[PDB]
Amino acid sequence: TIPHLAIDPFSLDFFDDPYPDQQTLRDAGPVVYLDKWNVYGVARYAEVHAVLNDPTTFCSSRGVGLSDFKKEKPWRPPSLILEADPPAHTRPRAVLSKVLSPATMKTIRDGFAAAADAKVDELLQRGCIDAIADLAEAYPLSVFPDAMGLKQEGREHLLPYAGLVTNAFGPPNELRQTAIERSAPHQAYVNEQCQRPNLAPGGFGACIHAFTDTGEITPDEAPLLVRSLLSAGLDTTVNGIGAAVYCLARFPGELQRLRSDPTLARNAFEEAVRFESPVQTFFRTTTREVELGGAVIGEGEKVLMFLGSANRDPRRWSDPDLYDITRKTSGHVGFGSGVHMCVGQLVARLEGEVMLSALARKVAAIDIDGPVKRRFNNTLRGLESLPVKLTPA
Ligand code: HEM
Ligand SMILES: COc1ccc(C(=O)O)cc1
Repeated sequence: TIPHLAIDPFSLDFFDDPYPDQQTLRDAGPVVYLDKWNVYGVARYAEVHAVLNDPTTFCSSRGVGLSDFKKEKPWRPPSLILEADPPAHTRPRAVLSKVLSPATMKTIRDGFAAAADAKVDELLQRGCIDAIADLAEAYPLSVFPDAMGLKQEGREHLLPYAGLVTNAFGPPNELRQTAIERSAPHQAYVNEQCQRPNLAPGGFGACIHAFTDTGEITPDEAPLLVRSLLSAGLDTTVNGIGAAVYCLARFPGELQRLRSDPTLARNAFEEAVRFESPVQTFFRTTTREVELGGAVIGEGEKVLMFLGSANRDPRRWSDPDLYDITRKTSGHVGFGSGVHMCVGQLVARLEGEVMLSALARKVAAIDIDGPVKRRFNNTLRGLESLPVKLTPA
C-alpha cells in the first residue's frame, strides 16, 4: 500500500536541486517509505502539519534526527526542549519563551535595527560584496552573540558548532561523520560559555540562569538551555537572510515592491522562510501503531517530515514556486508547528525584518555578479556564496 522510493534526501544531488524530487515524494502518496534509510516520509503539507501537531504519537524524545535514542546513544546530552516531550518539555520551553518574548524584543530592536542600517551603509561603500559572508553571516554575528552576552573571544566556534548540530541530525553519511570528527574544540567552547559566570548581565544567557530560582528550571538545567540558543540562534537566521537577498536578486519585481513599501519587510522575510525553508527536515518517532493518511505505521518508526516540501505543496499554496512578498504566509511550517514551534522565531523575524528594511530604504538594485555556490548540510538549505552588486538608492 505504501510506495517505496530510492530517493536519498540527504544526498548532494538532492541538496543541489531538491524540488523535482520533492514533487515526486508528494505525488507518490501521502506517506512514502524511503528504502535508503528505512524511514517513513511525509512531504505534503497536510501530513507534515498533522505529524507536527501530534507530539504524543510522533514524539521528539527519541531524537528529531535519524538516530533513535532508544537504540543509539546521542552524540551529546539531549536538548531539554528540542529532544523532550510534554510534560518534561513544558517548563524549560516556558523559560525560553519568556527569555525570547515579545517584551524582550522591545529591549533589543533599536540596536538590532541600527546595526542593520550600519551594515548596509558599509556594504554600499564596497558596492560588490558576498551576500553570505558579508551580509547574511556578518549581520547576525554582529548582534546575536552580543545579545546572548557572550565574550568576544572564541566566537569563531559558533557557526561550526551549529553546522555540527544540524549535520548530526542526518544519517551517518560523510557530512555527519566528518562534522563529528572535527567537533571537539567547538563542543568544548560552547559547553563552557553555557556556565553562568561566562554570560554577561542582561543578555539571553544570564536571563536563562536568572529563571533558575522560579521553580521552572533548576540551576543544572540552565547550561543546557543556553546550549540550545548557542546551537540554534544563528545558522538558520544566516540562511534565512541569505535566502531573502537571493529572492530579491532573482525576483527584481519583488524588490521594487519592497522599496515602494518598506513595511512589507517583515512579510518579505517570512515569505523567504517559506520559499527557501532554512530547516528542510526534521524527524519524529512513533510511540504506537498509528494510521496516517491511510497508512499503518508501527511503533518505534522514524518519520521524516519535509518542511520545505510542505511549504511548496500546491495542495496548500497558490503558485508555491513564486516568491510573493504580499502572500498570506500564515500557516507555513518553516518554523515548525505546535508545541515545538521555533521558540526563537521572534529573534529571527526581528533580524530579518530590520535587514530587509535597511535594504528597502537604501538599495535600488541587487544584481548577482558572480558564481552562486550552495552550502550542503544534512538538515539545512542555504548558500555558501552569493556575489552581488548593490546599487544605492
Ligand atoms: C529563520 C530562522 C529559523 C528557522 C527557519 C528555525 C526553524 C525551527 C524549526 C522548524 C523548529 C521546530 C523543531 C521541531 O519541530 O522539532 C525550531 C525550533 C527551535 N528553534 Fe528555531 N529556527 C530559526 C531561528 C531560531 C533562533 C534565532 C533561535 C534562538 C534564538 C532558535 C531556537 C530554537 C529552539 C530552541 C527550538 C526548539 C523549540 C522547542 O523544541 O520547543 N531558532 N526552529
Ligand atoms: C535547528 O533547530 C534547532 C533547535 C533546537 C536546538 C537545541 O535545542 O539544541 C538545536 C537546533
